[PDB]
Amino acid sequence: MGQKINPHGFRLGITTEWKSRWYADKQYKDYVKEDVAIRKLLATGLERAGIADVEIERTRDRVRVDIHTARPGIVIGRRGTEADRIRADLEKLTGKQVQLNILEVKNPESQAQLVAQGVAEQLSNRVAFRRAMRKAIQSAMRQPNVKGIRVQCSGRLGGAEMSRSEFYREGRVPLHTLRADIDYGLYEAKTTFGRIGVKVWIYKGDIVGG
Amino acid sequence: QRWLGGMLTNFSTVHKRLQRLKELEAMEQTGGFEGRTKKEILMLTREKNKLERSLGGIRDMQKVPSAVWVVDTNKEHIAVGEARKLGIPVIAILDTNCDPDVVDYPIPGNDDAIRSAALLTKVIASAVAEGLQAR
Amino acid sequence: RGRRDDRGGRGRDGGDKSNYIERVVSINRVSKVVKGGRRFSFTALVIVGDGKGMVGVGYGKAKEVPAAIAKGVEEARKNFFRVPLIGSTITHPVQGEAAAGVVMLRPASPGTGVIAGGAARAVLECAGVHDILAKSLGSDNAINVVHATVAALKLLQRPEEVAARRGLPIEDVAPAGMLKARRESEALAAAAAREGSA
RNA sequence: CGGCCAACUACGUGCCAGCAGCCGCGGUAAUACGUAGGGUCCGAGCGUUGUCCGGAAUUACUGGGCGUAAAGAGCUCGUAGGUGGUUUGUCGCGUUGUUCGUGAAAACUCACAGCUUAACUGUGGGCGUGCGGGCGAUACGGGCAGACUAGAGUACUGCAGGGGAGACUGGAAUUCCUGGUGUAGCGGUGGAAUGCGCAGAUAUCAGGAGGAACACCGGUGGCGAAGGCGGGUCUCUGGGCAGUAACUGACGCUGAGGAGCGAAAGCGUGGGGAGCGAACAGGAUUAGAUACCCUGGUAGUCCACGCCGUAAACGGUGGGUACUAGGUGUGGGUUUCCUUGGGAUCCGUGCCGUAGCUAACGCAUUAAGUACCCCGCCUGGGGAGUACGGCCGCAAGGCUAAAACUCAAAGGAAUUGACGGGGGCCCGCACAAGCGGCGGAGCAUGUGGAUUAAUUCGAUGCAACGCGAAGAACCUUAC
RNA sequence: AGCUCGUGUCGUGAGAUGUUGGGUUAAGUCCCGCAACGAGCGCAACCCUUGUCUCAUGUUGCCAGCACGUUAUGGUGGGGACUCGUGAGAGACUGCCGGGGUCAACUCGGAGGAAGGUGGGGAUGACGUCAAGUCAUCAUGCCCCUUAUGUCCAGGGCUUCACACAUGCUACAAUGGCCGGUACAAAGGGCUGCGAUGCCGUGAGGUGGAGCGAAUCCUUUCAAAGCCGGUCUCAGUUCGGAUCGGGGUCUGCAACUCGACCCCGUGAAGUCGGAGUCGCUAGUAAUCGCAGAUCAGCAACGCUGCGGUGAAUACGUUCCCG
Repeated sequence: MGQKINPHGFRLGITTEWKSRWYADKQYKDYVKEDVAIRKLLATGLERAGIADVEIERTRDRVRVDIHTARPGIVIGRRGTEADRIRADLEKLTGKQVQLNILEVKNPESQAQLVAQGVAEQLSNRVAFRRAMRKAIQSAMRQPNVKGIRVQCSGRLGGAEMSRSEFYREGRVPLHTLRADIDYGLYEAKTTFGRIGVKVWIYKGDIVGG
Repeated sequence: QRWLGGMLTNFSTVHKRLQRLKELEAMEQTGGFEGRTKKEILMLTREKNKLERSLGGIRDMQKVPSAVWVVDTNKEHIAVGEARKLGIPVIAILDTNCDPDVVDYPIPGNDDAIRSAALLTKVIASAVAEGLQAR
Repeated sequence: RGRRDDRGGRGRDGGDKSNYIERVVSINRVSKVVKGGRRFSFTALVIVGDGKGMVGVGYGKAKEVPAAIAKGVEEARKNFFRVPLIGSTITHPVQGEAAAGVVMLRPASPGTGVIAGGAARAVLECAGVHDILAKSLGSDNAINVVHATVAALKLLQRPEEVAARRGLPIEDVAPAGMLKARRESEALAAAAAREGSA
């Protein structure tokens, strides 16, 4: 319908960096398999925690798993108790040893993935969806410094039978411009009536910064 | 040059064009011309060209005025209806084909002659300067 | 208009002066056919006013319901309208017409209550009246009966204004019962006002 | 315990069983069906059905309407009726003031008393909106008796006009006829064919007959009450307008029923019959034309004498009257000024435009504006301007005019779209200009269908069918 | 090439206006007007590749000027000159001149230049449509199975066939077939992989392992159509290869149902294809090979790419289609 390519996959050569970074000849399928099982292992407890980014640098078979989140304090509970448990399970599930770096984003309302987190987690919690969309926005535009704001919510909105898509915005979100620095995040709400897939586009600025 | 529809009743939008015109002239005293692409420089030459050639008085206004002086109530009908709508009194020149009920404090006369019209402009401009002297 | 009860840890709800009385009369989704389907928008007929007897009439167009209500609030805010009274009644029987809206607004003795249909009941409950007797003849609508009621309140005038138009010393303009009601209403204005000063 | 309309959740059946006052709820996640919890509203009751008033300004006296929504008789003349300019007098019938009589009791309303309270009952007022008698008033309506000239009508001087009827006559054109000249086609169409020709057509020239219609002037123009009216001339006759004010002195307006006029088609009797032409043939088109298009063609169209009475008889706007900014055309006529030009005026007919009005479009001194007088007419859509009955008619038919029943609408104006074998302007291998193919042959793949124990499952206009498969011997793999 | 919104105005209202008008554009591109003034998502631009040069640049790549090879060639000492490889940079902007333009946008010609006017091609799909597709990629609400609708294995099927459609490939021959000699690519692929010289076969291939995780080694120094030569003489043929028989090789536990390839024979339909219909406007069409992914093997004539040789025509919007 809207045949819109994932813009983090449309600027992954130009502005947005890769999330996983190594070099691999004849070891690549194994590094893919470990990358997948690591991201499944970091889905659940960190999606409780407020995860945004999961980068995996990979040096000579050590591993370096780095996570950008919005609360160091739920990811790091008691020191080593909440960190070294998921870290140690990453050390056992992989056949390797894990150096887990955990870091905070300076503004959670600035990331499109975390905006999709807070919106969809509100939308599972029986709030008004137009009220939710408005809440995430306006406040986000000011927060740090955003130029774009696109929030599309499809699915059983309000528990209705029809799957109505909604489309709210503010400012400038140019997708066809490649010097855009757009963050994109889709996260899917889980109501009892079903799943409300939320897409958030956030246009930070014109800046190439090449 | 041309009466833009909605200057008085809509001041909150046409004031933004003025601050953009200030940022344009303040980036003309800056001197950034060669560092940008010349299509954008000629485009800002069109923005300063049209926006300065068509907007000269509200550059000094800022302040949603208390009185409006109108030449030719017939042709500039938009200014007289907008000026009536806010409650601002209307001072005008009225030929034989102008409705005097829309103008509170008229000065009747021909507007087609530059001597007569321009002389009445001298009347009320000297009147405003006479207001400025004792203030 | 749902999910309004909320507590926010944000900057401000911006509650401030002019706590006026605001009534939303009707909302009908307004559709528009375009190429490939229908575009639903929303109209909210907003009545605002204070209990003195100043009335607004606003008409909100937006594709969200509280957005249309807020735009009707700002539009009636832009356009107020003074209604003359006697005590908390109306002066004299009028009929207003807004092109099909007929409304008869007749005064009554106090204590009777605002008897009117829901649009006229909205415009009169926001206003400074408590005891009048109206009826909405024709047009069976909300917009035309609100706008017809406001035209009916434009056909109102003071007893004093009438005396002034005719250059006659009051007494000589009213009859006497209505002058006595002026004495009663200004007397209770004096009692509640001087209880307001202390 | 959807919405109105105070009051919601689960289970059970999933276009069934049922619900419902209307809108409408039931197609395996119903707050609308059935049961449960729970809530709401009433309470010795609470729901249903029926009948009436209300809401219904929806028969509108108070208190509605008629350009297009239902609704202005086709148009006039006029009987009863309704309505009436200016002014003096008189009567006191309408109107009004006041007093008397009466409007039984009960009820109703106000106060009070009585029953433990209340309903209930009683006492005393008011109500009894009216009617009759006496006395008073005279502005307004009316009656009578008068007076007036602005409305109305008449006389006089002009003026414009397809107003009407009768009579006589004019030319161009079409058709036929006789006679020339003269040959093989003419006619007709989107393209053709029936058709007329080769026996002398069409073509052209001369003459003759006969009928009808009036080119140009001639149009947003004139006249008529409306239909309607244009070759000319003559005869008879109708209305209008202006000017003077000579006369009469309110004689005005409207008009239920009523009489008269009333396009076209049609009807009767008698004429006439060129062109056009229903019906009626043939031809063509087409699936099929009982149609459009073609060739022929009778009633009719024409005149005389009568019928009939209908129309989008339309300005979709009844008639009269007074008033309410203007601007510009054109038709008829009077006058002041420049000296034909403008001014002013009375009557007419158009275009634009304020105020005001209207649902909107629009109207807007030629009102759909502001008011008065009289008439017609409307009361949801169908059923139906139909039946029954009567009246008129030679007939066709017209006029007058229902009910059962049924529907939850049928309508008016404007808005956004889509659409058009509507208009304009544009583009694309869209056509044209080319080149190479597919459709026929053999095979390779995929699908339909039929098979099968199984032929796993999906994808069927463009946008499914060398597609999910970037690899079916076993594995894959679902059968 | 459009789709909207904010604020103002217009309207009782749905709504309008803006976004219509005059001109211009590949384009709501852009100017000039106009009760509108602005913004936003699109269009353009930013990015990749192709076209020219400059600077940097020397092995595994080039070889001019040098030296040495003799057999076989940059083969080897050597060299930055030419390529080429990949980094940075310049360069196309109606910038420069002539004419139309309302002295505005823009359009017709000229110069310079490798390139001229979005140079060529990509990547890039606005608001929405179609209850389009997919509960079999995955995730999933609800309903169903739980002694089977789970799961394990052998065998079979997904390949059946009187048919009908659809996309392709090989053809119907002389611009051709067959034999001999000979010249020129681009890109790619490679670990329990790619596998050379040599030897055994007619040939699939066998034996063997040089050498390479690869600008080096291997895919031969890479092609085929091309060119030179000979033969065939218009024919159901020296065209055409379907089919069928015999004989093999390789992969795999296993080629029966059901693999590909080679050898010998066999030698059918088919003589340019009715109604119709499809693709394509320049390195395009047409034709010629090459590589890749999937993969032990292959139904590959498929798909994705790479290069070779290379045309015709466009008068122009009447007609069909959007």
